[PDB]
Parts: sequence; structure tokens; C-alpha cells
Amino acid sequence: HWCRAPRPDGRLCERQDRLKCPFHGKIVPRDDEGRPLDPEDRAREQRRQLQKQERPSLTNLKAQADTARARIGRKVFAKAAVRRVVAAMNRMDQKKH
DNA sequence: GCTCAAGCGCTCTGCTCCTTCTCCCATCCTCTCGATGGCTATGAGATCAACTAG
Ligand SMILES: [Zn+2]
Repeated sequence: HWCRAPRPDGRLCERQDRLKCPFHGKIVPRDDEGRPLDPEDRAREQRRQLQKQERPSLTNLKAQADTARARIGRKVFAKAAVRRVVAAMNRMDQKKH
């Protein structure tokens, strides 16, 4: 099976995904023109398209942390995460021994 | 410009981690080997309460 989703470039999606295509969500069977064979699936996609159409001065201490690179560092550098890093490594140390 | 908001710092748990601290480790029996263990004097003053007379 193929996603066969209608891309903005006019070509059907050729991604080979078992269940879900990341750029188009769930994968449903489609014909040569990229139309879902199930009429219910066509209606659901139309509803999704309608929903999409409907849709001091200096950075404070909290505002400075509000970004991408800080968020990933906070998750990586955590008391529970570091302990889980050690705890996971302890279990392979038992396997190594 | 008059009310709901947005924040906001301060406080209250609280949640887990790390550290610290006390206890605990079968029963009974025999024997030997060692260690330990203390031992100033003598006299002077002064008080006091009990006999021994008065
Ligand atoms: Zn796709």
C-alpha cells in the first residue's frame, strides 16, 4: 500500500508506511487519483480540511528559558533522568558482570 | 478607564535522594593460656560523746 496523499506539488505521496504517514496522519487506501476508496474517509478528510481553514521589554528570567534549546536541556538534565540514566546503566552492569 | 486578567513573589508542602545511625547475627558443653591483682608512714592538733569519779 501507498499513502497516495495529494501533495501541493500535484504528485501523489509515495511514502511506504505501514500504518501512519507523518505528513498526512493515518493512511487510507486510495485510487490512482489519490481519493480514499471509503466514502466515510473522504468525508472525514473534508471535515479535517474545514477545521484547518477555521484555525519589561527585555526577556525575563522565565522568558529567557522559553525557547527550544533550553527545553531539551531541561529534560536531558533532570534529577530523575540522570538517576534513570544510572539505573539503566546499573542494570546492564549486572548483565556485564 | 473600571474588572477581569496576568503576573508574581512568597510560602507550604512534598518528593525523592543522599547521608547518617542503631542493631543484629543457633544452642549447649569441655579444656588450657594469659593478665590481673596494691600493700606511703607517724605525728601533731582539735573536737566530741561517753565513763568515772566528784
Ligand atoms: Zn503520505
